[PDB]
Amino acid sequence: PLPTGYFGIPLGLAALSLAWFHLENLFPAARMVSDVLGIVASAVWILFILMYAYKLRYYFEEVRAEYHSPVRFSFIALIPITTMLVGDILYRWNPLIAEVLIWIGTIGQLLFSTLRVSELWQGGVFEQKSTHPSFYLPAVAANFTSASSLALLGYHDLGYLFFGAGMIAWIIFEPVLLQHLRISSLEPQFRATMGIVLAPAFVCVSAYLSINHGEVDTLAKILWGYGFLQLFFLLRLFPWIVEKGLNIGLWAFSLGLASMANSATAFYHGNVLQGVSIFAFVFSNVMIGLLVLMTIYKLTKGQFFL
Amino acid sequence: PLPTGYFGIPLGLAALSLAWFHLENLFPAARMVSDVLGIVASAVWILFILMYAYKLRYYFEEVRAEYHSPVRFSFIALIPITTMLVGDILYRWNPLIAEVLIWIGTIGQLLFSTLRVSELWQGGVFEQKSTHPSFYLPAVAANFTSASSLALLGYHDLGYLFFGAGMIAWIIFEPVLLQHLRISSLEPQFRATMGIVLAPAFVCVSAYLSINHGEVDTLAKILWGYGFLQLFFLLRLFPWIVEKGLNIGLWAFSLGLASMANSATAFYHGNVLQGVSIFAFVFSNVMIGLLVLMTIYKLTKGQFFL
Amino acid sequence: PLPTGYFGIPLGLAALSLAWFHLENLFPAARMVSDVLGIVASAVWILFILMYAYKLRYYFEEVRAEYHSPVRFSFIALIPITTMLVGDILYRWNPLIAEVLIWIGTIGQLLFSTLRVSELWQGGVFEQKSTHPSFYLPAVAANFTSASSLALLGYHDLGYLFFGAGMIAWIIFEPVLLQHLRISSLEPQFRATMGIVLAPAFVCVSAYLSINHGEVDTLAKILWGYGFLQLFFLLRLFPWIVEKGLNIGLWAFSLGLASMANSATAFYHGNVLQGVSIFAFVFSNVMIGLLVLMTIYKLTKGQFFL
Ligand SMILES: CCCCCCCCO[C@@H]1O[C@H](CO)[C@@H](O)[C@H](O)[C@H]1O
Ligand SMILES: CCCCCCCCO[C@@H]1O[C@H](CO)[C@@H](O)[C@H](O)[C@H]1O
Ligand SMILES: CCCCCCCCO[C@@H]1O[C@H](CO)[C@@H](O)[C@H](O)[C@H]1O
Ligand SMILES: CCCCCCCCO[C@@H]1O[C@H](CO)[C@@H](O)[C@H](O)[C@H]1O
Ligand SMILES: CCCCCCCCO[C@@H]1O[C@H](CO)[C@@H](O)[C@H](O)[C@H]1O
Ligand SMILES: CCCCCCCCO[C@@H]1O[C@H](CO)[C@@H](O)[C@H](O)[C@H]1O
Ligand SMILES: CCCCCCCCO[C@@H]1O[C@H](CO)[C@@H](O)[C@H](O)[C@H]1O
Ligand SMILES: CCCCCCCCO[C@@H]1O[C@H](CO)[C@@H](O)[C@H](O)[C@H]1O
Ligand SMILES: CCCCCCCCO[C@@H]1O[C@H](CO)[C@@H](O)[C@H](O)[C@H]1O
Ligand SMILES: CCCCCCCCO[C@@H]1O[C@H](CO)[C@@H](O)[C@H](O)[C@H]1O
Ligand SMILES: CCCCCCCCO[C@@H]1O[C@H](CO)[C@@H](O)[C@H](O)[C@H]1O
Ligand SMILES: CCCCCCCCO[C@@H]1O[C@H](CO)[C@@H](O)[C@H](O)[C@H]1O
Repeated sequence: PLPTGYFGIPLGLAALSLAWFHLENLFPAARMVSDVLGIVASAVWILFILMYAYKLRYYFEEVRAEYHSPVRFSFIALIPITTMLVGDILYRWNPLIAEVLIWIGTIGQLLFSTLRVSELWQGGVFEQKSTHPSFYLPAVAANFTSASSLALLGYHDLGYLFFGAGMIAWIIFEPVLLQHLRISSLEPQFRATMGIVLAPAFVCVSAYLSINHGEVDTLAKILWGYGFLQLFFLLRLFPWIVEKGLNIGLWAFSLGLASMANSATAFYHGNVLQGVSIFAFVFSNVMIGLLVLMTIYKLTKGQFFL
Repeated sequence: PLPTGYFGIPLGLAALSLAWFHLENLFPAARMVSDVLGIVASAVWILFILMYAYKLRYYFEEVRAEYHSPVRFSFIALIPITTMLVGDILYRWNPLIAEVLIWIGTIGQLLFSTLRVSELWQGGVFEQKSTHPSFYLPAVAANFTSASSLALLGYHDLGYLFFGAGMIAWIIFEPVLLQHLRISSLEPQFRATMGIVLAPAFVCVSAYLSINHGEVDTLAKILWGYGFLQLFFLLRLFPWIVEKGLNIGLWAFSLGLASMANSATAFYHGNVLQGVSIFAFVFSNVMIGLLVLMTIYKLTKGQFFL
Repeated sequence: PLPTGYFGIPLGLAALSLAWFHLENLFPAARMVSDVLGIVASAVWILFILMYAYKLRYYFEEVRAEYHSPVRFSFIALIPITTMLVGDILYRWNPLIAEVLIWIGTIGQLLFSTLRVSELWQGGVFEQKSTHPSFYLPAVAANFTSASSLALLGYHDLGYLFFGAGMIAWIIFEPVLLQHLRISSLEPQFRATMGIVLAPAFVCVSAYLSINHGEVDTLAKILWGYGFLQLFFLLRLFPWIVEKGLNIGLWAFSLGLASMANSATAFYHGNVLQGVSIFAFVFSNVMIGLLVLMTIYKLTKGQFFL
């Protein structure tokens, strides 16, 4: 079927729904915006889940190949990540169904990493050229997503465990990723995944603020600072990133963008850097809006599905 | 003599004695268990120290070779680490003798790293293939051990310095270690040392809780989360680790296991994740119990000493 | 002109002026010492700025080459760093002019890194052999300097953003730097830059204490611990560092030394490790004093300028 990376679309939309949700008491109309984005993300997730179920049943060898690949395996983590985010959305309407989805996605991502990420340490399969930003998905983003989802359900201390796993995994991987990028020019076909480099600090602070009841403290400010540094670097790099043209892979940026938006709501609520917060929230919405527009355009030309 | 790595045996036993010690007021019988493990660890340490003194006097070129090796040097750090842990045990009976051992081990480990770990930065001796988990011993575990031992003696601020040295050294080394493991299959003869990968987060949180008066805070929960992630990964990898058979090298795991047990006592005392704490404490005791049983078995067959 | 690295001289002197400044209320005579060092640093900075302006106008291709070099570009960051430090000095006399310099240096360093540090991620220019301690200048030291300068002006939350950018950039680069040093013997002509390895933890804690109102907390103690570990390692390595002779490049050490001095004033004020603080402050002053003496000597022999 469907390329596994397309789960980035409901991921980005779902995460953006949750960001707007957190503005509802400052600005009541934010709830309708959140509900609309959340319904659209959920519908797209349902479709993509059904399509992936079909892939498993009738194209299993494609799934097997992607699973055993030391690079492509990572995109599978998008499935449980999006499952948890849809759970977080649904919590506003039905906490029971939300909790089921959150546990399925949590157990699923932990099983996934435990099976596949650890296996890499056997050596001889992963190569230096396998050192791609997509590795953040199973290693980092999945753990932060479990952290914030478990906090939503009231399991704050368990959430902190998943939080720590993601934060330390991030700091442990990024050094070798950035060195690899410096030495080796990432080929155009993979370059859109540079957008995932935006994610770690913003997804980290978003998850942190979810678990710590929105307390904007020293750690949060530290994370925002490195997050904005990476944003500036990626903005400068953008023309290089899209050297060979705009493409649907640019949804890679939506994880970081939506988390910039979510964290910005908490900085704003805490009266920390409110002007920066407004900029971050507007910027991220405009960019995801542009992703949506370019996606509708592609669907319009029959250039969406493979 | 005696392979230097055999100091891992009294290390694991001593650390486990200290874990049980910290349960004595919740469960008084824990003290007898702690005292027994502590006496056995101390007796084994005495024997191994005397044997290593004999190695220094009559097999000095073997010591010299191990010292100058960019891989084997690390195991020497087990000597001052175990010396400090025996000091921590003895403190319950004789604080004066305890303090002497703790300072000997602290000054010894710091001198050792200052001489040998820094020397590696001259280049040309350490190679990519030298990137082994054993490096954590002089670089990380030795500093955490000094931190907690100095805290025991009431030198908390000095303990925090050693703590920071170990924590930042850990985060600075692990990125390149895990990348190396991914690319290069660690040969079977070294694979038991994968057990040292369990140690950092647990030894870190154990030392931290020792210095901060057992306050189970955000940092502690973060460390436990990454610690359990690594545990799960190593459990999945275990059949690969022991591909060529069970061996005495598996005492490599005891450092992390004993620190899981120790930290679990503090999480339990703090009423944080008590169910996880009970599991961690029981699991680690069972695994170290299995190490002891397999060791008695080897001694029984005359397959212990070289 | 003038080698760009010579900006390390007013950098080291300016930073040391700020350290003495922070003793003025414990020891009033410290103010005169601070004022003298600050005037000398400012005068040297003025001279070097004018000389670099001349280089830009009449030797532009030399500047272009250094800018595009994946190793030599880093020294350019010394210009905005020193500009901010001179601003911090001048603040005691004229806060308006100080603020102008601080914003010029902040915007300048951020623009510099955004343009050049990010560009490295395109690959194919930076090589493994490009992995030099000088990279800390644009990546780490510049951000910490902005953090503390902005805090001086009362912009603490913005300062925390720059702080986080520098701290996380540090932890992200150092792993690959130390692995490179282990494997590859850094050639003598670059070895004096090993002194920059002293800087990160001390510049970090100095900036942190500037933003957090001098509160010597757990993070501060942790940073000092790793800072002293690196000091000990570099002391052991010093004879290797200067294998081919003493040279003006040794001003590389002044960044870390001056930050040891500055942070020591805050530990002393906070009654934390006062004995260590006194040692650190005296040691760093003696070493920078020796740099000054060797520099006067070189100027005396006409061996200073190229
Ligand atoms: C999201 C789900 C991804 C799962 C991919 C599973 C990869 C399976 O792996 C395969 O399992 C087979 C049995 O069915 C074995 O024959 C093979 O040895 C093994 O390659
Ligand atoms: C998102 C949900 C993911 C869980 C899917 C589990 C599929 C793994 O399946 C297992 O993986 C092993 C290697 O890692 C292989 O031995 C086999 O394919 C199988 O044992
Ligand atoms: C590589 C990752 C960087 C980690 C930075 C951790 C910073 C922790 O910082 C701590 O936060 C508390 C709340 O504001 C403060 O009260 C403490 O005094 C402060 O040190
Ligand atoms: C998380 C970032 C998005 C938050 C949106 C805030 C936009 C509101 O804008 C603000 O409204 C204030 C009062 O409500 C006015 O006082 C401010 O001047 C104005 O900037
Ligand atoms: C635990 C103790 C380990 C110490 C190992 C010391 C390594 C000594 O090193 C050697 O010292 C000799 C002198 O005795 C010199 O001749 C040699 O140059 C040097 O290799
Ligand atoms: C656990 C106690 C350890 C301290 C032992 C110190 C032995 C080091 O000895 C020194 O090491 C140098 C290289 O690193 C060599 O020059 C020589 O062997 C010697 O100078
Ligand atoms: C790479 C290493 C990860 C470091 C994580 C540091 C987390 C510090 O976290 C801090 O702990 C305090 C105590 O609970 C809190 O009050 C602070 O608000 C919290 O930020
Ligand atoms: C550090 C982990 C080991 C701690 C051992 C705890 C085992 C005790 O077990 C517990 O006893 C409680 C009261 O004492 C009972 O109320 C609990 O239900 C029970 O789980
Ligand atoms: C501190 C200031 C450093 C700036 C160095 C600038 C490097 C300029 O770069 C050059 O700019 C030229 C135009 O002037 C172009 O022709 C070139 O493509 C480009 O190499
Ligand atoms: C300390 C103040 C530094 C700011 C100087 C900016 C000089 C950069 O100039 C730019 O750099 C690009 C590559 O990175 C090149 O395209 C060109 O030289 C130019 O566009
Ligand atoms: C790789 C970088 C290491 C980061 C270490 C972060 C330590 C944060 O530590 C926090 O500091 C506060 C102030 O003292 C305390 O109250 C917290 O309880 C303590 O955890
Ligand atoms: C930051 C490190 C430099 C601080 C300099 C301190 C030197 C003063 O020295 C100290 O003076 C005290 C009272 O003023 C005496 O009581 C102490 O015994 C003495 O050590």
